[PDB]
Amino acid sequence: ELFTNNALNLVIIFGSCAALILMSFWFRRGNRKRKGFLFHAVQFLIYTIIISAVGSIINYVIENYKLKFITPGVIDFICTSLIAV
Amino acid sequence: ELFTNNALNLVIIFGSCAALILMSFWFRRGNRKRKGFLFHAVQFLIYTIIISAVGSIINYVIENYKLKFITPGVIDFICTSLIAV
Repeated sequence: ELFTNNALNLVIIFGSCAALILMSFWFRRGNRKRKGFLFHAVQFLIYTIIISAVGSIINYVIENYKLKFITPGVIDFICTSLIAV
Repeated sequence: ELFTNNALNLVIIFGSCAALILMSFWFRRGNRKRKGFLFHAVQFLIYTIIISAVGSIINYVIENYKLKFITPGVIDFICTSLIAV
């Protein structure tokens, strides 16, 4: 249920909220409007974290609930493919 | 409880106290005020020890008590990331 999902989510929702806060800060680029090189790189890094969090979610969704026929191999492959892209 | 936590902590608290004593000694730099190069390096080393001690703690906190959803992989990854940083 909702309570079980929130409990098993752990700090994945916290990680997503932190990523959203980081994106909001990047909207002003921290202090003044300036982007380029490293400003992108760190963003890429945090993007990976989000995907990792998503992975955890798409784990616990299929762990406590019905296993279905998704398997973790294809989802981790998709995560790596998105990161590379 | 407090007694169980103190027992399972072992010498981790002792390691933290030794690290605090080393930091206090470094405040006077041993004998006279002088810092540079090696004075930092050894400090870095002891810093790692502290993190290791912290790891042990964040182990036994989630071992005897509720497992929760923290997992040891992310905490060791965070320890290594902090050491590298």
